[PDB]
Amino acid sequence: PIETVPVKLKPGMDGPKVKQWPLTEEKIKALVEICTEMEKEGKISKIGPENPYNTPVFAIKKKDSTKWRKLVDFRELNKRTQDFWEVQLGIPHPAGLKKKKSVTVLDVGDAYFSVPLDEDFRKYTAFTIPSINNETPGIRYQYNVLPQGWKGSPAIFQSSMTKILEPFAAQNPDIVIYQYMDDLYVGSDLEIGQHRTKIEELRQHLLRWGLTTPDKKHQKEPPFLWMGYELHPDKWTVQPIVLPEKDSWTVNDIQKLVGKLNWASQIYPGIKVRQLSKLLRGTKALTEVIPLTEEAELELAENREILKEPVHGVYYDPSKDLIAEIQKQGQGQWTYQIYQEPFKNLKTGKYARMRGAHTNDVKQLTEAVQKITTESIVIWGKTPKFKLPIQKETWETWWTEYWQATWIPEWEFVNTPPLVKLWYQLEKEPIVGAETFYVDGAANRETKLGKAGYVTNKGRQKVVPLTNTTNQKTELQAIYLALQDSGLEVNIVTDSQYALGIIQAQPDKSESELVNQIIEQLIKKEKVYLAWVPAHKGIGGNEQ
Amino acid sequence: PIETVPVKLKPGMDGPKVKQWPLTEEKIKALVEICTEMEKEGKISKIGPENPYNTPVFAIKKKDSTKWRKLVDFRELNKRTQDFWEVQLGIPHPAGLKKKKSVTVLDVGDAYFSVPLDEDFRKYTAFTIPSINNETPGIRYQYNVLPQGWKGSPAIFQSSMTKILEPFKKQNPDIVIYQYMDDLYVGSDLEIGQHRTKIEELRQHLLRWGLTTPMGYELHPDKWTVQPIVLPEKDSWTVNDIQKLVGKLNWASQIYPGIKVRQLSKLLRGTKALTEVIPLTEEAELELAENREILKEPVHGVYYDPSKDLIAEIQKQGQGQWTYQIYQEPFKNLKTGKYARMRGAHTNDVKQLTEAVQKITTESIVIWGKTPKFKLPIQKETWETWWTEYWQATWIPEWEFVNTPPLVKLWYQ
Ligand SMILES: N#Cc1cc2c(Oc3ccccc3OCCn3ccc(=O)[nH]c3=O)cccn2c1
Repeated sequence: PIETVPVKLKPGMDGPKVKQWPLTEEKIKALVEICTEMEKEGKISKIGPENPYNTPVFAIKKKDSTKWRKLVDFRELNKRTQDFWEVQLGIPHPAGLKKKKSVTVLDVGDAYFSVPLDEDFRKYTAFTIPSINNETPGIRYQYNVLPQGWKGSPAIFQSSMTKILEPFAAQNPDIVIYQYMDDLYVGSDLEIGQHRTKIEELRQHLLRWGLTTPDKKHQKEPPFLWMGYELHPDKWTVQPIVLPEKDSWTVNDIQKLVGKLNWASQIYPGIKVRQLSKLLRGTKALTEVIPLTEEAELELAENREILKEPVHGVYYDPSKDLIAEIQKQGQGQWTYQIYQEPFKNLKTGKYARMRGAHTNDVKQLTEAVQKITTESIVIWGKTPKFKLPIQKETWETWWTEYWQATWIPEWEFVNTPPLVKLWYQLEKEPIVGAETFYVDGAANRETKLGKAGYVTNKGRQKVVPLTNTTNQKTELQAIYLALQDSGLEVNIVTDSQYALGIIQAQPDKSESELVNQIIEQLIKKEKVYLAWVPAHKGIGGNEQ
Repeated sequence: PIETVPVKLKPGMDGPKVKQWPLTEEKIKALVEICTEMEKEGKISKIGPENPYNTPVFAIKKKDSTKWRKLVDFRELNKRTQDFWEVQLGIPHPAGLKKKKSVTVLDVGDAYFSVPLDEDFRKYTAFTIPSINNETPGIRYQYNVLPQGWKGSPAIFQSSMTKILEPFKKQNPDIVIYQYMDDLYVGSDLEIGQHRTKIEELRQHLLRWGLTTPMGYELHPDKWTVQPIVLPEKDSWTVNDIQKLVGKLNWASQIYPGIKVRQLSKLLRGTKALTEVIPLTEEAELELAENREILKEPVHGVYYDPSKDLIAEIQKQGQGQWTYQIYQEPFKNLKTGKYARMRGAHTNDVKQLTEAVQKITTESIVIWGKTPKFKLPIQKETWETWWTEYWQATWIPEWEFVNTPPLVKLWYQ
């Protein structure tokens, strides 16, 4: 007696008309045996010969062939059906669940077949059981309920279940029901007996609406295995992770490995995916066998070492503060733990910067804080207090002169190394009593030979030849040369807005070794003033 | 008799389907309360799975008041209703509004709540009040009445608004009144005091005609213009100063063709120390004077093309100061300006950027009758997280994010 949900076909379309020959005999007989018992239960209805629409039908088998199974391919109907609201995009995270004295899992069978389909739409679900071919007329049917694999089934079922749950949820405001597509998860602080009573009451409720529930008392017992997790009464963790050992590794195996490691990273602190992803950098040849580097194998070894012992997360207590702490792993990788308690983590995680060839520690820290803030908002509906390995003056110095707008909430300094520091700062004004290097570099797009060099005000001049370099590379190489050949205080002048761009960003690390060496030089120096001038205006420029 | 004004969408366009951003428990509670009350008043109703469409919803503060306000982001639905609100039902934008010495902004939004919305159209007003940690699928509603934030609302209500404003327009023929979204912009040349008394008169007039409105918000568009580029003024000049000068001038050579750096360039010919003080020649001073003179004149052949979208770029100048340029085409500036704020700590970057975006948007409305699409100097996720905190506006401008800018400071500053 559930109220149906009205469904339309996409505008300008009509019900699917298809023809199905296959197959054989015993499949037809089995289809008859199934459809008779289905019609008996009112789930389907036989329609007299007319000019309706039609959908293909196949018959298959599960293990222990004593069971037979019917399958209908609805793809042709699904394309013609209207769009529906999204069922759910994601699942609740165990770290965000709250402890209840008891939790019960109920699963409803024939969930879709237990809910009615909109009447006027039913004619579009029509299919045919072909008689063995003498030309004998086939058996026409249509669905009176939500067909399996139909576009609208999960959403309509979800809303139906919600409305069915409505009157029971009103009588029991102190019990908590999570709805998943085939599942209901109930929980309470009620004494065990009262809990079993309430669960049985709910079962009878659902049964009055035609929804079956497990007859064994509560069915499954904790710990529960759900969506790759393990939910124990007082704790949560992940289902056991198996890292395979092989001589040969393809792209697929590395994909699965990175998948399992990422999945593990939520509860297990310290997991590093960098090198193993570096192996997967290539978009080429999804079946390609990839040799493992030494860094990748070391990383994998460390991950195995971490995964040796089990670890588990706790549940959420709203009465207590939400704290998040971040540590730098050093390769550009960052790890973090979210906890209300010192020895217990709600969850953990990692941030890694893939985009851009140049960055610094403070920026990455900001990005991590952003990610954690977003995740916290999603899971717990609030934002954590931060414990960060950075001095306040450092952060302030950074965000004050940074071109973007950045924001961090209330945070406190943690002394745990490695600290986040500014490894150098360019002078905002030129340096008196310092040699002025006018640097320039150039290349040839064809030969890629090129050269770098400088001319100072004291008369010093140098030109170094290069091989297999580009214009940008020489433009940076010039500045590197100036840094090498000068004192602890130097004024550099470049006509390259590129090099100025890279350097003024104040990166503490880069993929390019050249930029790294330049960083080392910048750190070694006391005072460095980099300045820019328009190229080819014939003022302070080098010509080579 | 009036029934409901039918609303059609441009053929080939479906309804808006947009994700709902995760919210604080606080804001979810506020939205639940608000929507419960609205459902109680018939303004909105719950909907089923057969409604695919969704529009984002947020919780902000109204007047800065301690009570929450629901803000629906209708940008997408606006883009899809453009034929309805712009071409067919459109509202003319007065070009005399920017002339007035004082402009006050009144919130007329409540007016839309009385008028019903076309049945068949209601499914496109769908929105979702989210649940924390995906505990449940969210709460689904659709509007039974003209929603605030939709451009079709003032379009439909336009006739009623005109009729209501008619007796006031006759007693005050020199007062300019424009309607954009839920806002009524009122300009005048009156003295501030008598201007405020006039605005209060309009308040009481609208009030005794049934329209409710929630020291004051006062712009002064007569002060608004395209700011001139300023060269540094120093008693003495070093090599570095002249370098910054030649660089900046060469950059300005894009905005004006008549810039000549020759005499300034010949002064730096020898390779010297940056801190070495070098005096200017007669030709150099002549050139600096000529360039300073040509720099104060407005750009030639810069006009507003109504069809093209406005583009507002913002850059951070430090010390609580930001600069912005509104333009349709590169290096042709319809508007430029600078925004600043309170000293001490009232402040932080996101707050200033938000208030700036609102200011620029309001100016843009007063001037061209439409909002610019901003290029924002901020991390996308950061802005998406924190923008609703300081947002006092009832509309939402379009925006995107830039990782690029070279700008330094001085050039726009
Ligand atoms: N199979 C499975 C399964 C169980 C659950 C689930 O359990 C709860 C249901 C209602 C209220 C609190 C709950 O859990 C709170 C945490 N908890 C979980 C298990 C337990 O025994 N005790 C406990 O306090 C929630 C979400 C997805 N699920 C998937």
